[PDB]
Amino acid sequence: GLFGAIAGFIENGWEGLINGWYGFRHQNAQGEGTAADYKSTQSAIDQITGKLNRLIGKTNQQFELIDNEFNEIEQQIGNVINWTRDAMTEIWSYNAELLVAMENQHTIDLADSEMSKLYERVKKQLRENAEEDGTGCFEIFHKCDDQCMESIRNNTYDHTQYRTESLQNRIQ
Amino acid sequence: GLFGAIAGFIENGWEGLINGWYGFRHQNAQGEGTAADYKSTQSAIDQITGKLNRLIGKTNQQFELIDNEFNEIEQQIGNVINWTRDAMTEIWSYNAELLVAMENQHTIDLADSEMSKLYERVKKQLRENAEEDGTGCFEIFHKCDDQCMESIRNNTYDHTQYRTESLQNRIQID
Amino acid sequence: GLFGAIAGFIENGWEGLINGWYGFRHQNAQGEGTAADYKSTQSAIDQITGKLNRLIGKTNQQFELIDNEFNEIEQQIGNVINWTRDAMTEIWSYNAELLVAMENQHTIDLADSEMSKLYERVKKQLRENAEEDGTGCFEIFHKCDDQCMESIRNNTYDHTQYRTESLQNRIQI
Amino acid sequence: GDKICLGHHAVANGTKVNTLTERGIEVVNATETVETTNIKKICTQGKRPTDLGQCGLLGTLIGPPQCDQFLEFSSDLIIERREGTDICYPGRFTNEESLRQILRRSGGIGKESMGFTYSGIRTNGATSACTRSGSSFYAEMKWLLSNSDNAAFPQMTKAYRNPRNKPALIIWGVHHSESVSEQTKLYGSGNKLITVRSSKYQQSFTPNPGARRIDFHWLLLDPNDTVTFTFNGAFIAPDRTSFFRGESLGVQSDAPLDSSCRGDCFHSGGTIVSSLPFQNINSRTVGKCPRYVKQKSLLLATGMRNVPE
Amino acid sequence: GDKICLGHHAVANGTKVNTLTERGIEVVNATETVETTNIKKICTQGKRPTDLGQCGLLGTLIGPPQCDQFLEFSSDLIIERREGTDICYPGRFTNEESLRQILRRSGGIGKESMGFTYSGIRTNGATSACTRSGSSFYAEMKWLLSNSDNAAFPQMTKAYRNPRNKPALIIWGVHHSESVSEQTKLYGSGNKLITVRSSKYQQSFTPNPGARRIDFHWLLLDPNDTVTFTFNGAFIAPDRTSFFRGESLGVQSDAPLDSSCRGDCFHSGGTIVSSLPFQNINSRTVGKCPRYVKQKSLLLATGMRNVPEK
Amino acid sequence: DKICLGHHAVANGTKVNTLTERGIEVVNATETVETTNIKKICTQGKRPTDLGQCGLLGTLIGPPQCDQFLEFSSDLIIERREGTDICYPGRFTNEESLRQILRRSGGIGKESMGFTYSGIRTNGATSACTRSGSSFYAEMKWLLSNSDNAAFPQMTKAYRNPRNKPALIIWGVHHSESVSEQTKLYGSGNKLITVRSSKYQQSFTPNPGARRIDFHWLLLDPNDTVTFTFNGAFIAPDRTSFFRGESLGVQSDAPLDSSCRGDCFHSGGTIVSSLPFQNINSRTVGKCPRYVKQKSLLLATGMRNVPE
Ligand SMILES: *[C@@H]1O[C@H](CO)[C@@H](O[C@@H]2O[C@H](CO)[C@@H](O)[C@H](O)[C@H]2NC(C)=O)[C@H](O)[C@H]1NC(C)=O
Ligand SMILES: *[C@@H]1O[C@H](CO)[C@@H](O[C@@H]2O[C@H](CO)[C@@H](O)[C@H](O)[C@H]2NC(C)=O)[C@H](O)[C@H]1NC(C)=O
Ligand SMILES: *[C@@H]1O[C@H](CO)[C@@H](O[C@@H]2O[C@H](CO)[C@@H](O)[C@H](O)[C@H]2NC(C)=O)[C@H](O)[C@H]1NC(C)=O
Ligand SMILES: *[C@@H]1O[C@H](CO)[C@@H](O)[C@H](O)[C@H]1NC(C)=O
Ligand SMILES: *[C@@H]1O[C@H](CO)[C@@H](O)[C@H](O)[C@H]1NC(C)=O
Ligand SMILES: *[C@H]1O[C@H](CO)[C@@H](O)[C@H](O)[C@H]1NC(C)=O
Repeated sequence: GLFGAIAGFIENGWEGLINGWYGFRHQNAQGEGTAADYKSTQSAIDQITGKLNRLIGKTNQQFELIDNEFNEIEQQIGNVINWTRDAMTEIWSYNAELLVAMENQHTIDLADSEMSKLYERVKKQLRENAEEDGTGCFEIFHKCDDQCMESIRNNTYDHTQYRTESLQNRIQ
Repeated sequence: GLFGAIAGFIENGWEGLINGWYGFRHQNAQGEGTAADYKSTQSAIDQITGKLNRLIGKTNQQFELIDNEFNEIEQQIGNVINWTRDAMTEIWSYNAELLVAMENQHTIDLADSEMSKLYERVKKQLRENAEEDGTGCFEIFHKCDDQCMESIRNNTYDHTQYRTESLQNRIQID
Repeated sequence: GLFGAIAGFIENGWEGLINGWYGFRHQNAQGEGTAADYKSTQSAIDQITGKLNRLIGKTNQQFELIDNEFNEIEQQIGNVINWTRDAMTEIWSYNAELLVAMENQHTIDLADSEMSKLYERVKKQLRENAEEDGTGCFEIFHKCDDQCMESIRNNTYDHTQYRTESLQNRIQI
Repeated sequence: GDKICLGHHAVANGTKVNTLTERGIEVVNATETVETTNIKKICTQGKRPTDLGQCGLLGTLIGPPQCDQFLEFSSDLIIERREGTDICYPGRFTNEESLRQILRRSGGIGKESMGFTYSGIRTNGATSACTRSGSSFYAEMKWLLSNSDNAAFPQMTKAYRNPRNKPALIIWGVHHSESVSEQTKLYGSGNKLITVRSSKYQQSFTPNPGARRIDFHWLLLDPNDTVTFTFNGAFIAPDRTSFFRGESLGVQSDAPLDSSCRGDCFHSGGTIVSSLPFQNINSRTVGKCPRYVKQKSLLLATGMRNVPE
Repeated sequence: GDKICLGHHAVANGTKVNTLTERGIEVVNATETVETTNIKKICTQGKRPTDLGQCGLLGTLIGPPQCDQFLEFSSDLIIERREGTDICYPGRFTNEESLRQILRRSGGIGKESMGFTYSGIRTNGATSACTRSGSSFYAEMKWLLSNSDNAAFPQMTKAYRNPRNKPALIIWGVHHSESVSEQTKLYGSGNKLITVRSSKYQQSFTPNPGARRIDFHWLLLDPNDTVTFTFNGAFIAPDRTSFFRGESLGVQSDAPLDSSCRGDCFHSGGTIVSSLPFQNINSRTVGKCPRYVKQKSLLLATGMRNVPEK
Repeated sequence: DKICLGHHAVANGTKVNTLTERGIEVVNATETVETTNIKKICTQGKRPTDLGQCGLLGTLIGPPQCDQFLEFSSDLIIERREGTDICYPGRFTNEESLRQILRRSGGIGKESMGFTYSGIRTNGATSACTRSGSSFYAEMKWLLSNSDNAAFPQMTKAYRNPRNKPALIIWGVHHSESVSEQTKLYGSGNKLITVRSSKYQQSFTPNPGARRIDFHWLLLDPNDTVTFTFNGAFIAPDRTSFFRGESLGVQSDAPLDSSCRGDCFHSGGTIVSSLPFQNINSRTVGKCPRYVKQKSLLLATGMRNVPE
């Protein structure tokens, strides 16, 4: 992926995360905890659905018989028709291959981008109160309970409240 | 887009920024002020122009008539011709739709990228003298007058000059 | 590129780096040194190889003769054939030009991406021991010898080992 | 110490897809874009089909025994079959494929009398090759004969003006007797000449005694235009002419009809029913179809890269 | 205290465009890629046009009265009209559409006498369908017949060598009389056969009496190569042959000519003046044209994503 | 003490094109359009037939030029410019359709149709086809009356295809030098030839005055019968043809070379390439890269080149 998050600095995905595409996992004095993030999950699915809306359910042009299976037309016209049919097949097989390969490249990078953006969102949210682990985690330098973990997840965390406690925990 | 600046961490655009694509809005003891960034703006325009040059003004392909619109040709060969023409129409309509959709995708992300670059450039510029507030602003931890703001915009800001004042404003502990 | 490293905040490339696409140039008390990085170089080379695997050595479908160089075919069908061939040529000429242009755009951005990834990895490594100067360099705030520089390249760099020294060096006036 | 970790979901077994960079990279989910599922039926729901069976499409114009039930028909989906046959007496149509192509998209045909009446000749020429209940002939045609063996056929003119606001499909035949004396038997002795003339068509025909065949020719007669027939024997006269109804699709298949499924894309082996952009079923299709590709499968990723443990 | 913010521009209302993942997303500015503006005229500025009017393109070769003014012409833009006609006497050109395609790109035609003189026969064959300074005939053709009614038309041979460095367009006619009686009156009794041979062409023709008809046939005679005509009647002889001038475009249209605009792309509805890669005006075009597509509009984004103040 | 990150560069970079830029410089690039032609027909691994003076359709009827190719077997048929189908004036109806089915035939095998005659002559010959004196097409029989101006008897000849593959049936109509000539070789009065199989019926009349023999053909299904009925002006098949398998047909002036492989052929030789495109020839046969108008289309295989 172009952004280096998914299959990058984040080791692996979570099989337990059944509720969404992206999420948070926290450890504190109360234990483990996993919760899915709605916004980034919905952003990614909307973009995947948009690709599908483009490719699936297209209106097609009508094409008629220019041949005759039961009454062979002169081989001269038949071979011309066949050359053209094969030439069309060549183009569409090329286009399809390229379209799918190109879309898949974009889909993978798009999802990697969403992970990165959420990671960046949290980083800026935590300010001076945390340091990044390098593996997708933030080492928080203040006591942070389940209510505190929730405030981070839904963008209501106030860094000012913990700045003094965090800064002295960071400077030792 | 892919970079999360435009329609991302930056809430909205500035309708008052009429002299560029990207800009700085500052706040100090002297007041407010907005100035466009030329370098980032031109970099985005040059790339968009490049796409335009590749599609508009292009040398067209040569066309001739194989049909007759007044004295219609024999039905068999005429149907072969019509089939082939419609197959061309199908391929070109597909190509056109895909080209534009792909280019538009890249143009949006490209613009998002330039905003991201300019942001990251200022961040590295300010060093330990400022903090990101998450909305695309840097809160500066020293007095920064109009000329100080100017040095940031024109990339001459020396972080050494303010580091001492900044650090004792940021690190508010013993 | 989209990522702003190559031809961006990193001023220029190094002609002296011949053992890879990306690498580290360090300065300390022992002098300077330059070492290439296998991981990001290989990751870039493999992705470009993948692109060549797609375009090179394709199986092609068979086409037969539909006209005649030595004895001209009936002129109406000849004109249709010729009209069809030109149309085919235009489509393939368009496709080839678009493919190359699109692939090259992605290739450049891809390499830019790999440079950015490596930079961001080293930033996370050094934690609070270093400050970035904006040109792609990290100002290490402690004495970091050739063997210490090694560990940064090797991903074995323990930041806790130098944290206290570097922190008090960053605070001093 | 307390920590918060960001991450993404993964599955135990993902789906291998192709990108520009990699072949067989694993993603969480993928969806097929190439239709491979065929229906071995002609899906005719919401459509008015005509399965011509033993009747050849050109037979609907002249009317051999096999085409009696299709002399007038109305449909938007005309299905031809391998066993379909145009004629009963040996002979052919001039520009047969061109004629077949306009008939397939006609929406069926309506028939109208041309008001031709005859006297001083016979009208009931018949052959064992066209049996209805004994020797019969083409239902839409009249085999004109002299009053008796070796009697002179009269020089005849017959004109028909198209009174409708659409082109009339005018058909006529030329009889090539099995011998010179056979031509003398049925018509007068001497050379026979048939001229057919409209304001846009002019052609003359002479019989070729010995060929034992009836060859059919045709024109489209514009509204208000007149077709004039001048002949003195060997002339297979039209009794009725055809008018097209509207629009139809022509199909060639061996697949049975099925009115319980809907479909817009037809081929030799039936119907392709799909919303997918591409199909790998048949390169030769008719109707509104996904484009044919040579790949069996092209999977579109609908999820991120899959990285598990 | 003090702060500095980075941002981008926006407008009140932007333009909807399509991307790979989203339909109708709004951007600051977009540009049209598909041409829909038609000029209902043939733009003939910078060009030497030939409006054929009542004369058919193939008529210029044989010379019916309506084509008198076009027997020889030079142009890079040949305009055909619906009312154009190739013939006076009933009849068809074999391979007529192939010949039209050739003439459309010829740059025009120049005529040269074939030097045919005749003995023991008449040359003044004529019809009231081609009335022009007398009940005449096709201007480039000779209607040959016997010296008197019913007289035997001599077995004849005429040869012509192309004396130029470019192909000669050779035309001839086979006359199909109104009746067997007429054919005998004009050319004498018995079988009639016409043979035309060049180094890369050989065909025989028999008249088909019954329908008043003069059917025209043609070949391209290579430089230095000879065409030979052997015949015993029912033969319409060429008096002149044609030579092509260079390069041109051929259009079928009813749109009037306009010399005050330049165009390189033409169709039945007029002219397309555009630098856009695609057009939705007409699928049948001639010249240097944008590719025909079925979409009415494909907007190409020329700006960033538009995010107004909420 | 500092550690700097960076990337490689070269003095001489390659200019390539992208979606946004023209002639942008990269570290390295690879050509995608093939321009190297081989001025030879590469026939290694193949069994080739260089027809030379013999026209492809001539192999069916057998004029002097084609005596070497009456039965040939190959997977690569090379037609030459100086190839001729006939010796006596005339042609094949649907000639190109016949050429196209022959080019992929894999060669032809010949089988006797087993026609015997009495009451007529079968030894017709012309000085136009010399093969040590006057002769005729080696696979055909020129049927005449027993003597000058003698009546040619009404005749019927039938042949059932015994093999498990279609039979190519050729016959000819002789259009005499004159009306006098026709009654000399055959009887007086109108001549008619009718040819019938269970899915083909056609009659032919001669066209006296235009000295020529025109050949006509049909494909006869296994277990089906051709019937010839004729009273003169008929050129009879002595042998029918059966296709051997599969072949590719090429038109070229390029010499054969058995020392190189190739699968893409054109008038100017062979295109050997793994590249997806080629700018050598727009008209090709076999398995080829696609033809493009561009001479060169370089694919970047390296990052942007930024020198100091
Ligand atoms: C053009 O292509 C069609 C479709 O393949 C050919 O028709 C088929 O011929 C093959 C091989 O002989 C048979 O297996 C099929 O049964 C035929 N019919 C169909 C409907 O597939 C046709 O022969 C080709 N035209 C020419 C002139 O070769
Ligand atoms: C091929 O397509 C053309 C145009 O689509 C057909 O000709 C047109 O038919 C329509 C509808 O019947 C007429 O109103 C137009 O006047 C025709 N001409 C043009 C230029 O639009 C044509 O009939 C088709 N060919 C065959 C053999 O059916
Ligand atoms: C730059 O790319 C070229 C291809 O354009 C490479 O050339 C190939 O190099 C190998 C040797 O390593 C040869 O075996 C091939 O024959 C070459 N192929 C072609 C098409 O020339 C070259 O290796 C690249 N240069 C560098 C320095 O990496
Ligand atoms: C088609 O193109 C070939 C090769 O360019 C040319 O020789 C020929 O004249 C063209 N055929 C017709 C019928 O115009
Ligand atoms: C926007 O694009 C249009 C073309 O659609 C053009 O007229 C104009 O120059 C562009 N710029 C602005 C600021 O409107
Ligand atoms: C994803 O796509 C597959 C195949 O198209 C589909 O069957 C499945 O329901 C989807 N998976 C999930 C988890 O929704």
